[PDB]
Amino acid sequence: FMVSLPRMVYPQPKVLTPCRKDVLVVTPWLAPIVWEGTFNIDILNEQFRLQNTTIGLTVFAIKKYVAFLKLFLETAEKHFMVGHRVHYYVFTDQPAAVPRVTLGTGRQLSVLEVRAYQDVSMRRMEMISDFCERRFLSEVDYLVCVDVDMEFRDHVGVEILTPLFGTLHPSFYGSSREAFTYERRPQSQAYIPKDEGDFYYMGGFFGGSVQEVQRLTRACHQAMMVDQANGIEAVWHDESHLNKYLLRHKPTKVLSPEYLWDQQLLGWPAVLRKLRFTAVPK
Amino acid sequence: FMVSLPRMVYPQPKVLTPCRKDVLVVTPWLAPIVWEGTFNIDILNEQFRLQNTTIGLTVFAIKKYVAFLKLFLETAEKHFMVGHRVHYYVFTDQPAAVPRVTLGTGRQLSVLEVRAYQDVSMRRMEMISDFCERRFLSEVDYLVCVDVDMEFRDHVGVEILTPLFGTLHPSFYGSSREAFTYERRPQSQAYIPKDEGDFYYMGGFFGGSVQEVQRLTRACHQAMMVDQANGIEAVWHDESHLNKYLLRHKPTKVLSPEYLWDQQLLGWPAVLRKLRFTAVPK
Ligand SMILES: O=c1ccn([C@@H]2O[C@H](COP(=O)(O)OP(=O)(O)C[C@H]3O[C@H](CO)[C@H](O)[C@H](O)[C@H]3O)[C@@H](O)[C@H]2O)c(=O)[nH]1
Ligand SMILES: O=c1ccn([C@@H]2O[C@H](COP(=O)(O)OP(=O)(O)C[C@H]3O[C@H](CO)[C@H](O)[C@H](O)[C@H]3O)[C@@H](O)[C@H]2O)c(=O)[nH]1
Ligand SMILES: [Mn+2]
Ligand SMILES: [Mn+2]
Repeated sequence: FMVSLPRMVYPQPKVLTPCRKDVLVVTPWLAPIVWEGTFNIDILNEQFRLQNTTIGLTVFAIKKYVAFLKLFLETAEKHFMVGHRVHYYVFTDQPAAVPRVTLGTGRQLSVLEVRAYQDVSMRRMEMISDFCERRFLSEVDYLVCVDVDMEFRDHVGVEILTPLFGTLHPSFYGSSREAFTYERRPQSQAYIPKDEGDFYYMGGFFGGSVQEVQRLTRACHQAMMVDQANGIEAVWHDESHLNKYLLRHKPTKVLSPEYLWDQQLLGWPAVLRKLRFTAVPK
Repeated sequence: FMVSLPRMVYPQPKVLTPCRKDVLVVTPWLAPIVWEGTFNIDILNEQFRLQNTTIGLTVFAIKKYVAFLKLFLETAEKHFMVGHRVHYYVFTDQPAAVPRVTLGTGRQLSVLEVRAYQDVSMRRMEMISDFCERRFLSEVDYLVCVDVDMEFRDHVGVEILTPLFGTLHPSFYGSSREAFTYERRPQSQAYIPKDEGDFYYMGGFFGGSVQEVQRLTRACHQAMMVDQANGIEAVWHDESHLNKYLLRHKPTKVLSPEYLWDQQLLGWPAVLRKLRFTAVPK
């Protein structure tokens, strides 16, 4: 049950004035594509606070990638879901190397030890699904699953939340589908033919409700096991499987490349009003 | 659980090319605004057929308005949810005046007798909520609630379906909120101040999931009873209450005026590529 919004004073949306004319803001299956200027964060914050929303954020920091945690977490504190309940889940082979980061109120962090192992990146799907299944369902409403070699520079908030989302890979958002680096070998479960595909989604930022994320990660894990049994490894590993899944199960929101950007590689194009979550040199 | 979509060949959506540049296609709370060119109906038909979706359509035909049923139903057969399961619920004081309309496969019609009574238009909220509650929950997935003094001229399909939707009133989609005919007396439960409001929604086309429609109709009925006890009748009756509800509970899709148009009164502006559901002279 959703209680009523309070009275709010804000600018009237005008039907005969687009928010953005330079970009696609809705997919052909009627999922919003999230860009700056498409949302009123005050309305969305109200909606999600009235539900006492809890967001889980998963991040893997295995072997040398523990070095990225301090900046990742410190900047998440500045920019990720501020004002909402947040539970970080840090998966690592080195629990003692997790930095002691000071958290705002209503935010918590759990360190989950895993075994260290391409395979590091792939096995995230298993670890997220099997068997963090039970824990996530009890503790959070949404899960957000990201790469650690990153920093938050600007707002990443409840505008992303939805049953299932993917994020446009910053190298391919202007590309034709034939150019997307989908798995192209028919022998792989991740196979997508040259005439199929909506977008190329980045493996380092996806999420949704706990139920939908567990479905996605279970399916991707199962598909990766089939490939392993058949002696084939998808070209971009878990990302190839994520792309196959999101082709056949359309996301209910798509995040623009504001949400996953590499300024060193790609600069700061006019079409990006904000750079929210960005690559750190590795 | 949602099964996988099959392989489909269709045009690639391009992020740097809007579908429509002349109109707002997403609200500030990230609800799609449904216009021609924003959706691929083949994708949406697949999604909804894979769930074996059943859509209920409620329509009231009381006193002289039984004359509108033949054209309403015959044109609904041509244009409303074709290919999907449909259950019409015709509420009337004259069961014998309901015309015998030939239905396509997977479609059915029930005649529900009510007592005849502004008040005719208002009491729809009670009749929809109390006590068709039980029946609708067992029989359909979505409910669509419309005026009868209308005809379908073009496609109205699963692109509208969502947990809760309203439709832009064709007289006000280009208007400033101060001009909207909201109830303006603070003594009414439907009261909206001059500095509040997103859109003016038409009382003759709303819908959603059964649960969300029962919430809306229950709330509007309760609010109308409070007004009656306080000796006040909202300026546009049930529509005034619908507008209050949708201000405080944002719809998850908004239908463009393609979905509720009056050509005699308003012509055929360039911004309307299709006239889908239109007023009949009364
Ligand atoms: O030793 C490890 C190795 C990985 N990891 C974990 O796995 C995540 C993904 O790996 P990485 O970021 O290197 O891939 P990326 O290189 O960012 C993967 C991305 O960039 C590619 C170019 O290198 C392509 O653009 C591809 O499309 C894109 O997904 C990393 O952020 C860590 O959370 C870890 O903890 N320890
Ligand atoms: O004797 C009756 C009376 C009503 N009804 C039922 O109630 C529905 C609404 O009434 P109506 O269409 O006259 O209102 P509209 O006039 O279309 C109401 C609409 O137009 C108004 C102008 O007349 C304003 O524009 C208003 O904003 C808008 O809602 C009608 O379609 C029938 O299903 C019935 O069965 N028998
Ligand atoms: Mn990375
Ligand atoms: Mn009418």
